[PDB]
Amino acid sequence: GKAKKKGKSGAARNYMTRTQAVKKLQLSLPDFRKLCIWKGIYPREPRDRRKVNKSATASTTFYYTKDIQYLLHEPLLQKFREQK
Amino acid sequence: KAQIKQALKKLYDIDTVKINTLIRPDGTKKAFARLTPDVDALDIAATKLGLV
Amino acid sequence: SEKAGHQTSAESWGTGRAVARIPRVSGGGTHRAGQGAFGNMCRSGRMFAPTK
Amino acid sequence: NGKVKAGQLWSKNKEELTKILGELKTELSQLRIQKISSSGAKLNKIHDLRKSIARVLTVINAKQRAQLRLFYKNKKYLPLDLRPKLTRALRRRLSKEDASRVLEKTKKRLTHFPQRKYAVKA
Amino acid sequence: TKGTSSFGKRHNKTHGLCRRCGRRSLHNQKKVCASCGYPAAKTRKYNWSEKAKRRKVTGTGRMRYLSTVPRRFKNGFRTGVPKGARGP
Amino acid sequence: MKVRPTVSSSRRKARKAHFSAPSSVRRVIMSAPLSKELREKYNVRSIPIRKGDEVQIVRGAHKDKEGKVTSVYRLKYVIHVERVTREKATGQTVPIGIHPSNVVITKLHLDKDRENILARIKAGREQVAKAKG
Amino acid sequence: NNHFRKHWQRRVRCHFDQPGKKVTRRLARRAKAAALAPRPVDKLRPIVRCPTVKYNRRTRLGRGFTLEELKAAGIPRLLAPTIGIAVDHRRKNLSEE
Amino acid sequence: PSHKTFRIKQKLAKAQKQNRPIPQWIRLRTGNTIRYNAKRRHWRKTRLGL
Amino acid sequence: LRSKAERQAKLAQRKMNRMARQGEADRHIHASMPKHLFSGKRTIGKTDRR
RNA sequence: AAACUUUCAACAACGGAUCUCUUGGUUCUGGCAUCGAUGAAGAACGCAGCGAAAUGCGAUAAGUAAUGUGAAUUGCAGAAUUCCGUGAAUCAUCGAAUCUUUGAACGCACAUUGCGCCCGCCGGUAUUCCGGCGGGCAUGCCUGUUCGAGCGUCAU
RNA sequence: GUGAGCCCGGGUCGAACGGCCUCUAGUGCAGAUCUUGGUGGUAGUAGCAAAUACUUCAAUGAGAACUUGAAGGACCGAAGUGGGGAAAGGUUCCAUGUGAACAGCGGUUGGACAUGGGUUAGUCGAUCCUAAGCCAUAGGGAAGUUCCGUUUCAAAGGGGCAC
RNA sequence: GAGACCGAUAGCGCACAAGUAGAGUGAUCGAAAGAUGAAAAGCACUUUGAAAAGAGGGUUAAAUAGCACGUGAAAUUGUUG
RNA sequence: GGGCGAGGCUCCUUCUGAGUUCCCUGGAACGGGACGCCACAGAGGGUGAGAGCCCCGUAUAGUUGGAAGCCAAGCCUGUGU
Ligand SMILES: [Zn+2]
Repeated sequence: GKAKKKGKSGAARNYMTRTQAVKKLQLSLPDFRKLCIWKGIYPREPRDRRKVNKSATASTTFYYTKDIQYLLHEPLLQKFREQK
Repeated sequence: KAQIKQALKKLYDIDTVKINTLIRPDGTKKAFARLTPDVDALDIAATKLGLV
Repeated sequence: SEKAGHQTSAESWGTGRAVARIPRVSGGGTHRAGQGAFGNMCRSGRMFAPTK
Repeated sequence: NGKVKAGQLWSKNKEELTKILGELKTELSQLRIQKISSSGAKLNKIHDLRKSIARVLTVINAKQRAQLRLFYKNKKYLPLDLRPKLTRALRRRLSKEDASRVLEKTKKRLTHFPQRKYAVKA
Repeated sequence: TKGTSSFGKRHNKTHGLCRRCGRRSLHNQKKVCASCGYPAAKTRKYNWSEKAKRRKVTGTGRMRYLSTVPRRFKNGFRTGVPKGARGP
Repeated sequence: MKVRPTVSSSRRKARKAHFSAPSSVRRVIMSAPLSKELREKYNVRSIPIRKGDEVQIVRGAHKDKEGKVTSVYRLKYVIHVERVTREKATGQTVPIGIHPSNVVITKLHLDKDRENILARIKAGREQVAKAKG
Repeated sequence: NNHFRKHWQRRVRCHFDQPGKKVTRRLARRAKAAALAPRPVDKLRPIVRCPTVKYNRRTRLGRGFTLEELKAAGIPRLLAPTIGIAVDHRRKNLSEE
Repeated sequence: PSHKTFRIKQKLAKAQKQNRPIPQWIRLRTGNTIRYNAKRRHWRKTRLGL
Repeated sequence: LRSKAERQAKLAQRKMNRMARQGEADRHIHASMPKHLFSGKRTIGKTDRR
């Protein structure tokens, strides 16, 4: 039917960078790294990183979108905000 | 079409290769479902549907 | 009822050559259109000196 | 067959009620094709299964709502469907305690000078 | 030629069906219903046409919720189940 | 003469209620008197008629006929009695509708609800007689 | 003298409900008496003299007793309305009679 | 036209289903007053007003 | 019963057959006294018909 | 003389007056206070074994539950009702529910059954693809929470 | 009985009605180019005369100028009486059957009546874009229903990096 | 709940599937239309007709009540004298 | 200051008197004649024609069962920070 657009599906939806992850979770970088270590969120590698992000380099860290969405429901985020 | 093929599969174990749908002048939807060549539509109509 | 015979829109066709100058119900497509109204001598009209 | 009494349904719990609902829906789906293929006494049966499906759904919904009311028995906020309906004006009306609150000066005056019970001799 | 021949050129539509009142009164260029006044919030009514008011007044339709209110008032808006009744 | 303000002596309202009464009201309206033996047995003057009762016709052109009530047709306010029929032109039989006030019940179709009705009517009658006596 | 140059027919008030309103008032009085029993249904009113030179020959019932009257009769002004005595704080006593 | 919307086609479908005579068992009912379909429509006679 | 039902259906059409309606759908009411033919006066200027 | 025209009478037509009827109006009197974002009034589309309307209802669709009554419904067809009963009915009452698309109508729209976004669940070989289901996303305003901006006023 | 009228007989008919004295009124018709409805003479009359035109056999049927098949004769003459669409209509399309009504003559025929059937898309359209234009938001008028305003006197948001 | 009201051209526009059918682009305008019989017992069967129907023969207390249906006026028409 | 509270009121629910006696007309008595009965019920309606006694109801005191409020004669108590 309607024509799909480029970059709206595939690895672009499968992965996100660390910047997009911290902006999605609205966390500081130490809290994000701490929560990733505690919950077992591991860095990933796409086959083509340019399909995920055009500004990605060899040092860019990637995570799974479903992993970040699973982190989005962690009760420790409320604890972080309460402590702040 | 996806809902029709899913309902056919989970009702009568029917595998369809394609489905064409129209809406009749009386307001109901009519669906033509073409089956896989391995299964026989005449056998399905005789046994599962009872259309003889 | 104080509205009896006055729940119509009717106007006299004027002095002419054919019909009397009673007010006649406007419109079309029904028997009521063109018929007289508001008179005590008219069918379905207000009577003379309605009772209070 | 196919006319399930409500007295039988009021003793079952959730899973076998869903099983009965499924088998009634399956037999209804079969007997609609039987209706369009031939004419017989099966029309009474499809009417019976339609009413049986209605009864099973009613029983399941009633038990679900009773369990939810028991869960929300002692909580401050209830779901809007479980809250009492009344009317909109009745819901926005002041509560009986807020309507019966009086000032402390009024409380003192009503405490020490209430309406007395009296009679006048003739 | 203002009559019969000019009536042949009538093949457009000034009004379409209104989503709120169902009449063919929704002006296709102004997007305003001539009967109920959609898309204004209030339904259009005037006091110079009691007939027009009575054609759409409450009770001329279905009374789908409002017809059950007097019975609930008569019973006092009670809530619950009759004592000893079968159920959950 | 009626005294209570909830009672209406309007003929129009009475006829509207009678001809638009629902089925449960028409059951009460279609009552029949009991026979002398049943009256002295149960201390009950009247009871609603139902299918399976045994009646005797006391009015109309079918007087003194006796039979079982085969149908209570509440829509036209009539009852059907066995063998109280007429012949159509074709030769088939067709039942003749009788009003229940034109019959008298000679044998009651008895079940526990009917016994409950008769017992409570008899109890109310004897209570009323004892109170007014 | 009498003229009808306005639309007088919109505001003609007939009184066919006069006996019904009398019945309603009597029922309300019986209900009030039953609620207030054994107290009287009305309050004690003072005797006052009508104003102007036309009506000063006659006395009638007033609104309520003055504070000076209550103090001279020995009834406190808070107890007085609770035993069926009407109290009026606007009226003054200009003479001893 | 052949080009039509779903709403218009739905209204035409309802009109097509309503365009029928009354069943013959209606006239044999007790106290029946209906003798014909007094709201019957024809394509040439009167318009749907859509 | 089918014969009686068909007879009732055919006897229901007698008034519309005397009115010469083309079916039960023909319910159109014709203007028997039109205003343009039964009102106004013909002056020396422009006329409403030729 | 017949025909024709006219008059009188009888019967038969045409038509629907008159009389009698009235589940209807009209007027008066008495009582009562009860609509809606917990989604109203109104609109559309559907639902019966056999219905187009009226009536009733909403995919639980001429209806479900509950209470009461106690043997029907009926135009046909087909089944009843263990009749000494968790029980007929187009029954009544009615406190539990269901309540399609809309509409103040609320994701953006709507002359589109158009286009989105967020979070879960399920199925198809599937970390990416495809589909289905569920719960949400209007505006103004009030109270509170939390994150903030400003050399606006200061303390340090 | 002067009279308006009253009473009786004969026929028709099927559920109510009358005399007298008071009370009450929406109370007495030939007209109003009166209102509604119904019906006459005209009158079996005017008329059914544009678009060149029909004929033979057989079948169907109670009944055939206007149904069908064949046989002939003609017409539209490619700016058509052809083949397809847009608006508008909504089932008029197709099969089977048909009493009445309608097809200003007939009718077995029919766009009529009755019962059924029929419209299948990743590729054709809509859906997307903007045109002329219209409607929100900010804000300002207006007693108000609402009007102006569509880039503004708006804190109107995107991306990246980080031991 | 009632009436010194109206009794289907009246009374509300509507006693009936009436704010319906129908008309109008639209705002809006807006009807006509009740009564077989106690009970369908709504004419079996024969006969003439292509059928509608007719004639016998029936039902009914009555068809001089035949789903054109209580009563059945006048205008107007047919036949007979 | 608290807490009981007899009892009463308001609302739905079960139940209530007496001829289908005889004769005539009639298709059918609900009509006419005779003999009765009930009535704090002879209002109204239905039933094959004008029915107090055929049926529903109607009149009056009550009498079963249930829910929720209100009024209330009296009775237990703490006493003054
Ligand atoms: Zn509208």
